[PDB]
Amino acid sequence: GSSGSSGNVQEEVTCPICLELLTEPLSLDCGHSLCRACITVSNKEAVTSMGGKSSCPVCGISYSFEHLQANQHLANIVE
Ligand SMILES: [Zn+2]
Ligand SMILES: [Zn+2]
Repeated sequence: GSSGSSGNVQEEVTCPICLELLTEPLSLDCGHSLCRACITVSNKEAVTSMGGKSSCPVCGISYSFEHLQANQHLANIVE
């Protein structure tokens, strides 16, 4: 019937990789939410070559799952 009401929200909480709905993603270091599957990797066939760290397919920024819980008190100024 009417348009414009109950429809004013702009949020980017959708896995840009698989292009699906997010139920409980994991905010990366750079600031991106992805699925638990798209991130975690089971099938590892990296033999001839080394390396094995979930990268950021959204933009591409080497991050880690430790820096988040590395510092709690001593925080650096950003602004
Ligand atoms: Zn996904
Ligand atoms: Zn990112």
